[PDB]
Parts: sequence; structure tokens; C-alpha cells
Amino acid sequence: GVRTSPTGEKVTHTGQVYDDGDYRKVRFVGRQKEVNENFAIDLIAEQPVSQVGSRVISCDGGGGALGHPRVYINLDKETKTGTCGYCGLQFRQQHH
Amino acid sequence: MELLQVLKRGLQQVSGHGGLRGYLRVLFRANDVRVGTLVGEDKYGNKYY
Amino acid sequence: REKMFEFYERVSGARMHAAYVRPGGVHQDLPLGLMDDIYEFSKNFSLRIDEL
Amino acid sequence: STSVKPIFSRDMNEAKRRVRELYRAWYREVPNTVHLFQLDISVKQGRDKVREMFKKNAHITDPRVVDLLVIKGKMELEETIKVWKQRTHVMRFFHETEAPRPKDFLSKFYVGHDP
Amino acid sequence: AGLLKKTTGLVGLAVCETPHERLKILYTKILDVLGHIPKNAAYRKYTEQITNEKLSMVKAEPDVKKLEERLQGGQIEEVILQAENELSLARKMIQWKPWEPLVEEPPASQWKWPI
Amino acid sequence: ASATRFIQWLRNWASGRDLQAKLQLRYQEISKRTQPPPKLPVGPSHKLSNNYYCTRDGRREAMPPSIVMSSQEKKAVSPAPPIKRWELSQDEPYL
Amino acid sequence: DTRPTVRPRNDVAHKQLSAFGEYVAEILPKYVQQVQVSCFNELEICIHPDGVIPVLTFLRDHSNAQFKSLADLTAVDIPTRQNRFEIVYNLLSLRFNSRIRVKTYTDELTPIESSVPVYKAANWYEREIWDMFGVFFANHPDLRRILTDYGFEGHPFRKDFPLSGYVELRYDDEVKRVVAEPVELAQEFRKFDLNSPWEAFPAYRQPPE
Amino acid sequence: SKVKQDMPPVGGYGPIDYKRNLPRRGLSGYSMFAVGIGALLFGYW
Amino acid sequence: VYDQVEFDVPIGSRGDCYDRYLCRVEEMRQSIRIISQCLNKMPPGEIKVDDA
Amino acid sequence: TYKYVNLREPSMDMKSVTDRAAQTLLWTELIRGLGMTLSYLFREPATINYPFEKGPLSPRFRGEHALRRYPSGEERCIACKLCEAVCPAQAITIEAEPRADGSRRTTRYDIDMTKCIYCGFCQEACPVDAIVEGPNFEFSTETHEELLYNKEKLLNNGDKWEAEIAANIQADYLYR
Ligand SMILES: CCCCCCCCCCCCCCCCCC(=O)OC[C@H](COP(=O)([O-])OCC[N+](C)(C)C)OC(=O)CCCCCCCCCCCCCCCCC
Ligand SMILES: CCCCCCCCCCCCCCCCCC(=O)OC[C@H](COP(=O)(O)OCCN)OC(=O)CCCCCCCCCCCCCCCCC
Ligand SMILES: CCCCCCCCCCCCCCCCCC(=O)OC[C@H](COP(=O)(O)OCCN)OC(=O)CCCCCCCCCCCCCCCCC
Ligand code: SF4
Ligand code: SF4
Ligand SMILES: [Zn+2]
Repeated sequence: GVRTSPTGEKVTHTGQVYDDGDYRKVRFVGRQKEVNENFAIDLIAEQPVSQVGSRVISCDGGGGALGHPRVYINLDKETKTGTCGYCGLQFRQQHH
Repeated sequence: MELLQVLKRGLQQVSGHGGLRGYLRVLFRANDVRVGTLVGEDKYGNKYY
Repeated sequence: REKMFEFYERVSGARMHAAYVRPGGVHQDLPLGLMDDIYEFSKNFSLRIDEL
Repeated sequence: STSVKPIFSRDMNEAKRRVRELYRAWYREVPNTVHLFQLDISVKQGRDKVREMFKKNAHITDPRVVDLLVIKGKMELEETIKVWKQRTHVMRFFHETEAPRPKDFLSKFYVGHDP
Repeated sequence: AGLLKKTTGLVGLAVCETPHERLKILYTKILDVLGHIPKNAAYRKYTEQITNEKLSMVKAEPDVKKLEERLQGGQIEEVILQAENELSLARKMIQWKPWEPLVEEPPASQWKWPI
Repeated sequence: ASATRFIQWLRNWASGRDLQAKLQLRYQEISKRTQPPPKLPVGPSHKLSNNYYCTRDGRREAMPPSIVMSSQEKKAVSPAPPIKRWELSQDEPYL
Repeated sequence: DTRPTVRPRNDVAHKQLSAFGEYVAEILPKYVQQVQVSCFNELEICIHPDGVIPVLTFLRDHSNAQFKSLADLTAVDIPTRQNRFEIVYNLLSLRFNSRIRVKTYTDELTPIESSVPVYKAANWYEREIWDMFGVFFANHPDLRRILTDYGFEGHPFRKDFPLSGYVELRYDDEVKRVVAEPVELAQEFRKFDLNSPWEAFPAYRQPPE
Repeated sequence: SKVKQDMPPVGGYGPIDYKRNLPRRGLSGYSMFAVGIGALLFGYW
Repeated sequence: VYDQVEFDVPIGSRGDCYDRYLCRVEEMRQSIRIISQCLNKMPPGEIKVDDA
Repeated sequence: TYKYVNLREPSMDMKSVTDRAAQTLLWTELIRGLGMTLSYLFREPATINYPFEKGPLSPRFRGEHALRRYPSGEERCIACKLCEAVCPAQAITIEAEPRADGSRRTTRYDIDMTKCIYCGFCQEACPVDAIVEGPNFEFSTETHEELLYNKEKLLNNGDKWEAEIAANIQADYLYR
């Protein structure tokens, strides 16, 4: 999420911000600091975990050829959910 | 006469913009006084023809 | 030339510097309907040269 | 081995003659250069610069290298006489906007890492 | 003999009134110059061979158009110009003496690609 | 295409051509800007068998130059047969 | 030659060029050092630098060559060679619809005779070679820089010349003119090591050192 | 379903003119000079 | 595939700027002639070499 | 096959000589040139009324760059650096590190729009359709610095033009 540093400058999704003594803050005087307010780390975390019945599931990102290369995710571990290395969607095997 | 239709077709552009005030508004904003079919209007007020 | 720039733009996306022809062939197939538009442009171009 | 095709001069004695001939052409040209280009330098500064350029290669003993230096020098002279060069090209020999860089070890030490 | 052409179609290449007589002169002059080249030089053996072949055609075909189809060198005015060039070449091969052995072999890896 | 009959006559006469037949401004005879999706074909190498790459590997068939001569009654030859003379066009020999 | 993706061979032209390569080497043995024909049918004649005027004159005037057009003339810099420069002549014959490549060599200090007497087209190609490589052509009607700026020092197309050079230009308001200063780059050019550590073409494998 | 590329129509395209077309206009030289001379005579009269 | 098309090469006679202008205008006409043949002989298939 | 362009012999009969005499004295072939420009005066001009009308474009148009997201909001870019390696102008600078959730993501994605040649090689090389060239072309600036796009500027461009960008990829991805 977008949060402001004590001096008031916004912090980007990469965690970048200028210190209170950094002369480079002069570039924002009379202008604005461009910051994207839709942090991708928050939005992916809002997606529900998909329940599946097989030990191995495939993700192409949705949209077929408009997604990402099809990869196969192993769901044998019960402690954690299998995560797509491309798009971050999580899958869990039904009742292990 | 096709000549009369031209003059008549030019008098219908005044009425198609809502009168002289509307006709002059589009003559000075856009430098064109054609009348077209309203395809739609967006949320900012732009009207597309 | 402006109309022939659209043929460039409709096969590559750039009006001039297409980067379309590459070692091995071309980059993408002609979009549907382009050859019909080239026929229409070519059908009249001879008259343009006559005026020239 | 050690037998090579010459360019213009077969030995240093012959080569040095071309060096002197080139120096006399540059020496006579500076007054015209300082006039046509409307340079704010004196004829003395220009002729000092020519001398500085010649002494920069006083250690050469290969006649062929000397022949190329004269060849390159004559191309420079031709560019200046015919005013192919502009005022900017003739003043690049003086480095007027380059801040003097340090020479001693301590001054080089304070400003950076370069030798 | 045939009617005289009005133009050769090539700019600056004038029509020749007497193509046969001029060709017989040039080929004969070439064969005389080639007599000064050593008998075993490949330039003499090859150049005399092709010159004799063209000379025979000139002597065995009075029609210019039919002669052109045999020589296969374009217009008959082009064939005359090539005869003039070959004659000039032969006069220069004597001075150069290319039939002599190789002046100097290249360094060990001069024509080695890739490096 | 909106020109009156009189102006069409005037411009056709002043140029000597029938301009209306070949208008340089485009109209509804152009293609639709939305088109049906394509289904492009595949190449000759899209096969499941008899398609080993070493049998169609063009790069690996290139060879180094073949040395004809190296310094490390035979008839005369030319680089190729003399070029055949061009033939005058029958479509329109003279412009 | 039925394979769709492979380039067909023209073995008729390969024989003809090989035959003519021997023909030139037989007529000019004083200068010809090596002849070869590539797999795409391009004939190369490698000569001694002394043979530039004899070889090109023969190839332009001989009735069986008639290479009347100089397609191009250029140099290649190979630092590892004793003679780092390789002067390349690309000739075209309109009579025989053929092409030939003539190659020689030189170094930083050895001149090469100018071919302007043989081809008027070589006037600017030799200026470009001198300007971009520093190869001197003897007896050139007028040799000087053609592409580089006036007063430019060095030869850009040498392999040891840096890509961005040594100097750059800006405008200075103090002297009211354009000045030249040592090059500083806001972003340095990023060198990519693209070579794969696995051999690609066994046919060209050089003998082990 | 089946391949669909950008291709010509089944029968091909119609003929395309390319050759020069400069139509002949005007009157002959004789008529043009006759009209000009007749204008002068009426003007002089 | 230039050997599969038909076109005429314009040739000058004077070697001047007017003959080179006529050659260029006539070459434009021949390009329309080739475009007609390319629009009708266009074959189907892939557009880049099938060698990945 | 060749043809002659200027190899013609004029007729020498008295009617042809008089015709050429009338052309010389009465400027007939110059009057004919006037008639061609008079015809254009009475044709409709080809001008469009910009900015109220726009020149036609196509879905393949290569305009301003944008970074796209998946429908869930996650960034498509996974810091592979294929765009950086293929960019002919070296206009792309990328840095990456594991994100707080362990995802392969970028911390720097800069495009110097003054080095870029708008060639589209980056969107060809992207295996996840992350970096695209959008349809926008009206983005002139009053200062140089505004053309040095960073990651925040590129994500804002993607979020702004996604509606149009997605429809153009939908119209052209079968040709790719
Ligand atoms: C029967 C009794 C016997 C006597 C009867 C005689 C009657 C006929 C009288 C002679 C008619 C002469 C007509 C004038 C000729 C002058 C022109 C000339 O010299 O031609 C040769 C000249 C030159 O022709 P040339 O370049 O081909 O060279 C001629 C000479 N040789 C070929 C040998 C080199 O033509 C021109 O003047 C070119 C015109 C310049 C371009 C001007 C733009 C064109 C404008 C067109 C619109 C004009 C509107 C004018 C009306 C305005 C109204 C206010
Ligand atoms: C020497 C020429 C004599 C005239 C010179 C002086 C002109 C007046 C300039 C000073 C006063 C400013 C008037 C405003 C400029 C005129 C154009 C204009 O602005 O139109 C505005 C008006 C519509 O305003 P509206 O849209 O309702 O309000 C905003 C809603 N969001 O739409 C209107 O136009 C309202 C109608 C009154 C203003 C008309 C302006 C007339 C200008 C001359 C018309 C000439 C047209 C013919 C041209 C020659 C053709 C042969
Ligand atoms: C018929 C139209 C009458 C109205 C025209 C009014 C305009 C006059 C100005 C234009 C000149 C035309 C008048 C000259 C006579 C034309 C008729 C004529 O010459 O007879 C036709 C006859 C056929 O010609 P042909 O046999 O095919 O070849 C020519 C071989 N001598 O040709 C002949 O063989 C006869 C001999 C031809 C040579 C005679 C000399 C002609 C050239 C002298 C200059 C004429 C112009 C002088 C006036 C200049 C001012 C305009
Ligand atoms: S469009 Fe081309 S030049 Fe621009 S960033 Fe992409 S790859 Fe680089
Ligand atoms: S934009 Fe695409 S190609 Fe570039 S680093 Fe990201 S995922 Fe890789
Ligand atoms: Zn996924």
C-alpha cells in the first residue's frame, strides 16, 4: 500500500523514498512525484486460493496465448500453497 | 436545380447545430460546420460524430 | 505517399521504419483486407502519374 | 625484415626537410588565420601554438611516421587556408573551456582515483 | 554489308563507318604487340587465342549485324572499344611483366579467416 | 463525390480525364477496419515424424571457401557465358 | 535442392568461377597469392599489394574479364595480423554478368598505390579508407578526410578506437561558440558478452593450438 | 477451422492500367491560326 | 521472385536529366505492373523460414 | 525486355509542322498545364481537421510504451531482461530483486524515450506481454527530463491505456 514518509514524500512499491536531507528532493518542488497507487503485491494477495483435486496443476495465466508460458505446479506439500512463478496465483489440493 | 440544393443544404447546417449561436460556436471552435450523426458522448463531455 | 505509408503502418505498425523484412522472411503476415486496399490504391495510381 | 616501403622520405635527413617546409607554411599562415577567422588571440599566441604542436613530436626517429605527420599537418593547413574549418575548429587547439586538471600527486589524490 | 546504323544507343559512343576494316587493324596490332611477350606467358597464349578467334569471325562475315551475333560483344562499336582496351592492356603487360614468379609470399596467417 | 454535376463536368473537361471514375479520395470501397480473426498456416517443418533437424539444417551445410590456387593447350575462359542481348519490349517498345 | 528451408546450390556457377580463378592466377602469377570460391559462389583473388594496378587493369581491360564497374572498395581491420588492414575491391562485369573480389593488405605505415587511374570511382572510396582507417594511398589526386569532422583526430573504424570516441561537443556561453571536451557519458554503454561457450559450426573448427 | 490468410479473390483482381495516357485535345494548327487571324481582322476593322 | 514477374526496363538515349526523369516516371508505371502480378500470384503459406 | 523513353522521330508533313508551329506560338502545351491545376481547384481537398479528426491507424501501431498487468492486478513483468538484451538502442535499464513475497519483480524499469527508436522489438521479445508499445503518439513534452520514463511512469501508462491496449492485442495476437 501507498504510505508517506515522515517528511511527507510518498513511498513507491519498490520502497524508494528520499531522506529528509537529500538535495534531490528539490526536483519535486513545484511538481509532483509520480507514484503508482496500485501496488501489485497487495492486489495479488487479494486473489482467492484456488482449490483443485489433482496433485499437479497447470497455469498459463489465463487468456490462452495472451497469458504466460504454461507451467506445472506441484501441490504435494500441505503446509503451503503452490504459487505460479509467473503471475502469483495460488493453488491448493483439496483435502491433501 | 442542384445549385439550389447546395444553398439549401448549407442552410440546414445552421439548423442542425441549433441556430446561429450553435452554428457560430462550432465554426470558431472547430473551424468546421458539418452536421453528423451523434455516435455517443463520453463522461468528460466530448461528443463524437 | 501518405496512403502508401498506411500500407507500411498496417503491416509493421510504423509509417516509415517498418523493420518488417528480416533474414528468414518477414515479421508478420499481411492483415486481412490489406491486399484489397493495395488493389484499390493501384487501380488509380496510373492516373496520378498522368497528371504528373 | 626491416626492409620497408617508404612514403615520401627515404631517411630522416630527407624527412626533416619536409618538416621544416611545413613549419614555414604554418608560420606564414597564422597572421592570415588570426585575421580571416577574427580570432581574439595574437599572432604570437598562434605561432606559439604551432611551435607547441611541432615540439610535441620531436622524439620521432622513424621517417615513415614523420611522413604521415607531415601529411596530416598539410591536411590541417589545407583545411585552415580554405576556411573549411570554422572559428570553433581553430580554437580547439587552445582548450579554453577545460578547467586545468591537477598534475602533482597530492592534487590528483584529493579529487579522484585516476593515476 | 547492310545499312549503316544511325546510333549505337550508348552516349558518347560514335557510330563507326568501317567496322570491319577498323577491327582488322586493331586485332592485327594486338597480335604484333603480343609477339614481344615471352612465348610461354599465359597472357600471350590466351590473348592470342581469343584475338585470333575474333579476327577469324571478322574475316568470315561481311554483314555487321550477323557479325555482332557471332562476337557476342554488343554493338560493333563496343567490340572496337574493347579491342582498343585490350591493345592498351598488352602494351602495359610488357612493362609490368606479370608472368614473372610471385614477388613475395604473404605472412604466415595473412589470409586466415576466422582469426 | 459530393460535387455537383456542373462542377464534375468542369473539372473533367479542364483535365481531359474522367476523374470521377478514379477518385484519389477514399470512400466506402476500402476494407472494414474490423476484420475477422485469421488462422494462419504452418510451415513445412511442422511435422511429427520424418522431421529430424540434421536433415534440414541449412547453417551446418555451409563450408569454408574451396581453395583453387595457393602459393603457400588449355583453353581460355570467362567468368560466365557472355550476357544475352535484351529484346525490345512487345508491350510498348517506344514511349 | 528440394528442402524448403535450405538455400539451393548453383554448381554451374561454382565451376565457372573456379575455372576463371585459375585463369587469372595463370596470367598474373607475379601478384596472385591465393584464389578461392565460397559456397555461395563468390570468387576472391588475394594479391600482393604491389599488384593493385596490374591486377585491376587486367580485370578491367582483358577481353575475357571486362570488369568495367567498381562496385565498392573498403577496408577491414584485423589487429591480430602483422598487416592489420585488408583492402577489398568488389568489381562487376556487365559483359559477363559476373562479380569478382580482389583483396590485398597493408599496415599503418605502408602505402598502397591509388587505383583512381584504373577506376574513377576509387577517388572517394580511398578518401573514406584513409579517413576511417588511416591507410595512405600514394599518388591520390587529393587525399583528405571525407566523413569525419574537421580537425578530428584518430581513425574511427579501427578496432582499437573506442565506440564513443574521446571528445564530444557542446555549446559554451562564455566563449559564444561550440567547444570540444573529453567525453563523459551520463549512461555508459553496456557491454554484453553474447558469445555462447559451445561451438556452433564444426566445419570451420580451426586446428588446435 | 481452416486456414484463413490474406489472399486474392478467387478469380483474381481486375486489370490495372499502367501505360501512359495523354489524350489528344484541341484543334489543328490550321484552325488555330485561322481563328487568331480572323480575330485580328475584326479587331482592325 | 523477380524472375517470375514481367516488366520492361526503361532506357535513355541522351544521358541527360530529361531522359533520367522519363526513366523514373516510366519505372513508376512498371512498378504498378509488377504490383498487379504480385497481388494475383501471392501464394499461401508461412511468412518466415520454418527453422527456429 | 526494355523500352525506349525518348527515342522518337517527329513527323515532317506540312500538317504536323504547322501543329508544332501553333504549339510554339500559341503556348498550347502550357495552356494544357493550366487546365490540370484548374481541375484540382474544384476537387475536394484531402486535408483532415486535426485535432478534431485523426489520421487512420492500425492495431499494430507502435506508440508510447506501457507496462501491463494481469487481470488480477499483478504485474506481468517478471524481470527476465529479454527486452533489455534485444533493445537496439540500449534504451532500457532494468534492476530486479526478490519481492517481499518472493516474486521475481523489478525495482527499476527505465526507458530513455530519447534513445528509443520505437521499433517494437521489446514487445516481440517479452514472453508475458508485459512491455508493449501503445497506440498513443501525442505525448510531446516541454523538457527533456520528462522523456526519461521510470517504472512508475510506465505502470501509469499501462493503467491509463489498458482498455485500448487489450483490445489491440486481441485484434492482432493471432498474427503473432
Ligand atoms: C496570314 C498573314 C501572315 C501574318 C499573320 C500572323 C498572325 C499570327 C501572329 C503571330 C502570333 C504570335 C503569338 C505570340 C507569340 C509570342 C510567344 C513566343 O514567342 O513563343 C515562343 C516562346 C519560346 O518558345 P520555345 O522555348 O519553344 O523556343 C522557340 C524558339 N526555338 C524553338 C528556336 C528555340 O514561347 C514562350 O513565350 C513561352 C511562354 C513563357 C511561359 C508563360 C506562362 C504561360 C502563360 C499562358 C497564359 C497566357 C495568357 C496571355 C493572355 C493574357 C491576357 C491579358
Ligand atoms: C469585423 C467583424 C465584426 C465582428 C467583430 C467583433 C466580434 C466580437 C468579438 C468580441 C466579443 C466576443 C464574442 C465571442 C467570439 C465570437 C465567437 C464565440 O465565442 O461564440 C461563442 C458563442 C457560444 O457560446 P456558448 O457555447 O453558448 O457558451 C459557452 C458554453 N460552454 O457563440 C456565439 O458566437 C454567440 C453569437 C455572438 C458572437 C458572434 C461573433 C460574430 C463574429 C463575426 C461573424 C462573421 C461570420 C461570417 C464570416 C465571413 C463569411 C463571409
Ligand atoms: C489551308 C489552311 C488555310 C488557313 C490557314 C491560315 C493560317 C496561315 C498560317 C499557317 C500556315 C498555313 C498556310 C501555308 C499553306 C498550308 C497548306 C499547304 O501547305 O499545302 C498542303 C501541302 C501538303 O503538305 P505535304 O505534301 O504533306 O508536305 C509538305 C511538302 N512540302 O503542303 C505542301 O506540300 C505545299 C508546300 C508546303 C511548303 C510551303 C511553305 C509553308 C511554310 C511557309 C510559312 C507559312 C506561315 C507563314 C505565316 C506566318 C504567320 C502565321
Ligand atoms: S521500441 Fe525498440 S528501441 Fe524502443 S525500447 Fe523497445 S526495443 Fe528499445
Ligand atoms: S518487460 Fe517483458 S521482456 Fe522486459 S524484463 Fe519484463 S518480462 Fe522480461
Ligand atoms: Zn500463472
